Amino acid sequence: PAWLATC
Amino acid sequence: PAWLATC
Amino acid sequence: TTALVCDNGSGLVKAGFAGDDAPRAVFPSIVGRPRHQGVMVGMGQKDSYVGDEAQSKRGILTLKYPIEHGIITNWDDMEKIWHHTFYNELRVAPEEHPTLLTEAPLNPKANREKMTQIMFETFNVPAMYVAIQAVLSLYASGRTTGIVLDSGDGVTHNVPIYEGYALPHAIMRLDLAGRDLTDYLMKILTERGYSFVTTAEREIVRDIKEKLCYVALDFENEMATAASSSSLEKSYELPDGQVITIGNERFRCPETLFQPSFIGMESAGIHETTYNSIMKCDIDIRKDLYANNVMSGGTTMYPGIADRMQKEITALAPSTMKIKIIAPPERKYSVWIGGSILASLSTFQQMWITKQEYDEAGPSIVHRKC
Amino acid sequence: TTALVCDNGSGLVKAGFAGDDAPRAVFPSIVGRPRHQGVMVGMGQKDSYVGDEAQSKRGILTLKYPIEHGIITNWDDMEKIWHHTFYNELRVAPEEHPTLLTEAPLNPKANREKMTQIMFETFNVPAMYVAIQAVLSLYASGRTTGIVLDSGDGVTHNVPIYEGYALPHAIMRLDLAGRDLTDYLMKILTERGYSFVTTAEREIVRDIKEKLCYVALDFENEMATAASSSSLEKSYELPDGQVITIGNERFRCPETLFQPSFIGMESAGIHETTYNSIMKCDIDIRKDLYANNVMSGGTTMYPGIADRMQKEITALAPSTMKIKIIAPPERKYSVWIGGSILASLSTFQQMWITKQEYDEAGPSIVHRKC
Amino acid sequence: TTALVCDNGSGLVKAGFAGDDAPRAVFPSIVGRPRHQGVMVGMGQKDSYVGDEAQSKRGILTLKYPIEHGIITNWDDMEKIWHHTFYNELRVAPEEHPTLLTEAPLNPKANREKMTQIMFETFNVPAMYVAIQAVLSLYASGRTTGIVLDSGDGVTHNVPIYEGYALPHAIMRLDLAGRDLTDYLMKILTERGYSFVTTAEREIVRDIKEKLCYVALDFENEMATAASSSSLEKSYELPDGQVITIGNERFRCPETLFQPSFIGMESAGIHETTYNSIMKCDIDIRKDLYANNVMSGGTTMYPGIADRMQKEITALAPSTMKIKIIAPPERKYSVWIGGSILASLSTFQQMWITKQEYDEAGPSIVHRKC
Amino acid sequence: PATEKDLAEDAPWKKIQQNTFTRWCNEHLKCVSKRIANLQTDLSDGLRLIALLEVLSQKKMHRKHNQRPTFRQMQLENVSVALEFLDRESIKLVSIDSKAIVDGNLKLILGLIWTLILHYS
Ligand SMILES: Nc1ncnc2c1ncn2[C@@H]1O[C@H](COP(=O)(O)OP(=O)(O)O)[C@@H](O)[C@H]1O
Ligand SMILES: Nc1ncnc2c1ncn2[C@@H]1O[C@H](COP(=O)(O)OP(=O)(O)O)[C@@H](O)[C@H]1O
Ligand SMILES: Nc1ncnc2c1ncn2[C@@H]1O[C@H](COP(=O)(O)OP(=O)(O)O)[C@@H](O)[C@H]1O
Ligand SMILES: [Mg+2]
Ligand SMILES: [Mg+2]
Ligand SMILES: [Mg+2]
Repeated sequence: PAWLATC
Repeated sequence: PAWLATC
Repeated sequence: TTALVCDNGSGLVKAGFAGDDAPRAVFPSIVGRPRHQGVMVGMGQKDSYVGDEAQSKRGILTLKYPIEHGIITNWDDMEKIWHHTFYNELRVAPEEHPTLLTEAPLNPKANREKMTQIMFETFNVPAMYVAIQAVLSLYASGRTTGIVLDSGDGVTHNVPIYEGYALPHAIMRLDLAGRDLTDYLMKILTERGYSFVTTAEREIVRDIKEKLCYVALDFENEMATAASSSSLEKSYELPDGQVITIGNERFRCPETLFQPSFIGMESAGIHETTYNSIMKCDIDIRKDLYANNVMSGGTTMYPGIADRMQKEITALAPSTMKIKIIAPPERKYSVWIGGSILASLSTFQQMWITKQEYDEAGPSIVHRKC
Repeated sequence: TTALVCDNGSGLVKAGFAGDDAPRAVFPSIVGRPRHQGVMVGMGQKDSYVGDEAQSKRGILTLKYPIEHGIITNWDDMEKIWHHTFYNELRVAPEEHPTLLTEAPLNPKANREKMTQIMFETFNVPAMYVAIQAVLSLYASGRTTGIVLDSGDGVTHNVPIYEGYALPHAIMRLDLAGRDLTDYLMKILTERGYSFVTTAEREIVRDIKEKLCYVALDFENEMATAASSSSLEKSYELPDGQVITIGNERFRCPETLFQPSFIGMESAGIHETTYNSIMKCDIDIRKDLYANNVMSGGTTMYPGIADRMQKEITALAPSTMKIKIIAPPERKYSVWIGGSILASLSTFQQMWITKQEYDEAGPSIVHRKC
Repeated sequence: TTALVCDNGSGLVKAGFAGDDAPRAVFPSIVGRPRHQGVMVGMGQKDSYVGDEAQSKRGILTLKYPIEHGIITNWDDMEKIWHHTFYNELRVAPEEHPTLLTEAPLNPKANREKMTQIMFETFNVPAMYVAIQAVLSLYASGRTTGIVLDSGDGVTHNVPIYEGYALPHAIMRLDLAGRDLTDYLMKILTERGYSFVTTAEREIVRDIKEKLCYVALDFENEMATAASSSSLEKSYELPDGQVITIGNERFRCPETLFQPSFIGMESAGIHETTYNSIMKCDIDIRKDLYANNVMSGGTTMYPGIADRMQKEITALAPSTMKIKIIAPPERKYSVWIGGSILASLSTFQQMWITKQEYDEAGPSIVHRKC
Repeated sequence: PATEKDLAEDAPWKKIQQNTFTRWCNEHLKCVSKRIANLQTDLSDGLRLIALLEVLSQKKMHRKHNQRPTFRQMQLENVSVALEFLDRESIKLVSIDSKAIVDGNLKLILGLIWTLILHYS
């Protein structure tokens, strides 16, 4: 989370 | 790394 | 002529003028909004609150961090942090003199570019420059060679440097950080019967983490000691009275660094990433990095962390290698003092990103110069 | 040889022998005491009443729940529930064969240990075992992979499982539950002019909540429909005559799940916690959890809740991911059928906590084995 | 009578019976173990998983490669790969007929000897034989003269041969391989905002590398083309939805071969090592090696790699020398087809290492015969 | 492609071997009057696996098994008790779990029987 995809 | 010493 | 600095930390904003030993203003990186209706008339009660003002009214505010893992999620919110940083906290105009910024390595290019797109258009600084948060620590320590460990509230990197030469092949990034310690600390307290399940309640758990937790040089020995002896148990006075007492939870969460198996991250650990990053380097470089292991940034204030890290790397590292971990008292700001130093260099005056060059090349000018 | 089961729900007690499809006895988790003096002579009228007997005499009894948010407040009271559960409801001795218990995740360690301290000393079962209320639901559904939603009267958890591997990093807990729906339902009825302001009056409002409320697939559309059309208005015959009629209150309270802004809890919501918990897991695991979203326990009987939850997660979740929410008719007991199954395993015979091991290790034996 | 073959690749296991055009079974060279506790009862969930079964459950498994850079780190783990290779994948006994193995040149003697120590004691084959992974490629191509480029997931060698005479003075070894491409591909995607930081997440990045990356005949021209034109941008559907889109990263990592300055290895490059190895040979030999430049093994499937390598060596090589690079479609297995051919020779029956000779001479018999 | 006809699925040797495993195990089960039409799905209940071990090993199980499983978990209990028995039999098994045997991952069930052929001969 807070990434454009994974996380 | 994966060698008995350097790497 | 003097250029200001803004750390833009993942959990704390730290800004001040260059050539200054201590920063002018520091405030948490939070923006809050009311979650209740406004009954009063002529009360003000506007939408947004940031900084320590938000902690004052946190009871009726839901706090959302605009910066997360060194990555910006809410851009309109982060714009408010900078407006509060310059006008409200420092009371200084940005248009008069340029600004120095920091950001963690391996961030996405959009964060690295969009960060620049906001300054020149919104605030219109005369120039700007971005720098990796790690490199600044050397300037503070005053040594060309070493391996740096930022440990900020968002991310930790473990980058090595050899006579000022950064190696991108050896650099590392691990998202484990203080918010994971707080979120994990909020979890294990459920065991003791204390429940903190809101944004406002998170800040007290963060406050508990700062002044009361330690690294537990020997984890397995100390856990057995905690059950047998109640000496480690201490209390903290959260607001609303309700005194509390934490025992083995006092040092359970900082162990998440050395082994993240508790939180579940498939990572080697903080001790082994520094061991991995150094082994990625050439053989001749390893000697100096062991001798110069800089410890900086937040999350490194747990007492004895230098002892745990020295004890731990020594087991993995071979004999005859002297390990000296540099954990100065002035850390939690060493990234900033590097900014005051880095801006003070006369050579550094060429490396700014001026307004005139932005319009010519656009926001892609950052990558080639920075 | 057969071991009995006791759910020990936060709002309802459900106990029966293992290997049985339906439970033997079910009664509310309430203990009442008179709030009036006893004028009659030779009347009995002792201090404590529990179960459906309390609902019979609730007019002159003040009801206090011993179990609250999955946490036990009155221990001497909860001891009476178990004595009534075995001797009065089931008419079975606990000393002959062991018992299976359930409890919600992230409860305090005292509840998890003290629960064990009472059984072996008071009732003296030959052995015992505790299990997280979520895991049992898989046994009932007969699938190794899935994400479970208990929604009991005390708490909801939203824990994911992948081939039987529980992930403590992804587990969640939210105190919003049926008592908050009842307490909120007691509040909004004040709007219609109906007042329920006592423990006995609470039970009628709970009874109204069961058979008459629905989830309102489209909240904003249905609210405008409620004011325009009176078709949704229905009546309920509370005792003392006094028929009543609820309109938009019929579906206002169950919406507190998807948005707790009404009751004021700083929570994301039931739909987003399942979205948050799944995102905490690895990327490969997310596909199966969307396909297997188990719905269990009480509070999930609102008609169309599977449609609202499927419609809602689909908006947040990305395309190409098939979302199938499993809401079997046999829920409100699926935690129990898992207990009948879990006790039936021959492998499970090793996992009991016997009397002889308790005296050796004490009440701290629960954490390592359970 | 037929002897089976086992490639024992540094990133992929490929085994089948001799005299067969296609291999019987192929599976990745991975062993995984759970990083989460087992909540279910009677679930199985044993410690070790290998092959495609590990990719099925990779979400809750941490993957460690037993073979690394053509060197075995975990011997107990590699023993499990062979047990799975014969009993589970092929369903064939090793004691009935001998086995053919492969290994990269210049490996340590312990790997070359210990490889033999395991077979006769654990599996007890009637005989065995090891062969350099390069030589087998000629058998597949059916030509006596040429220079081979394995490019396996662990290592690349660039060995020349002249009428079947191997020259140890001209042989070369470079550890750059697919795992470095994957590890580098995991790095540059951080630029686009995609983060893959786990063993399970590594496999998706490897899957992205296979079907989507190309060699970029003209690097400097294509980079300027990527920024100007978005035609090269394509998307890949990783699990968990979350579609992604890579642009210049699509062809940034395979360029690490021709210039390893990106990853930081002090190496000349793949194009120049073949140029160096050929120049180490006699003058008369250079003509045939340029005419016969065999391309084999994994990592050579990037479209146009024969064009890039032909264009590149042509610049370094002198005029009048015809350069023809043989990149057959059947590569990624050519080392195996050489094993099926090499075992099929009647002359080859003398060169086996039988059980009776092992006990007489010990595990040092490999070096003199092989 | 022609380079890997076998690796995709349904090769001749995969089917010929599967037919061989089916005939062998059934002959031992003639005493108990049990037949295995499809090795993939017939071992889901796991009872046939228990009966096969009873004939070959001529021993009794260390844990009692369910007579008939209706739910999924009781099926895995029967198969898990089976694999744990082979550990007591001093047989080495790698990467064959109860979940795969019930789900019928045909590549793995054939490996389980092949270990029994070489051990029992
Ligand atoms: N005395 C302390 N002991 C332990 N942790 C601390 C202490 N002071 C601050 N921290 C932690 O450090 C974090 C702030 O890190 P910071 O230095 O701001 O990094 P950055 O500048 O990259 O944001 C906080 O989230 C807090 O939990
Ligand atoms: N038909 C129904 N419709 C709506 N809610 C219901 C219905 N039946 C029961 N409930 C709610 O479910 C709650 C009981 O939950 P329960 O299944 O006992 O969870 P637990 O077993 O964890 O206590 C009650 O408080 C009640 O409000
Ligand atoms: N179509 C493809 N395109 C690009 N790379 C590929 C492709 N197929 C396989 N690879 C790469 O080849 C590697 C496998 O090499 P392999 O042929 O197994 O060498 P070895 O047999 O020496 O292990 C993998 O790590 C993968 O990244
Ligand atoms: Mg910092
Ligand atoms: Mg329940
Ligand atoms: Mg190869």
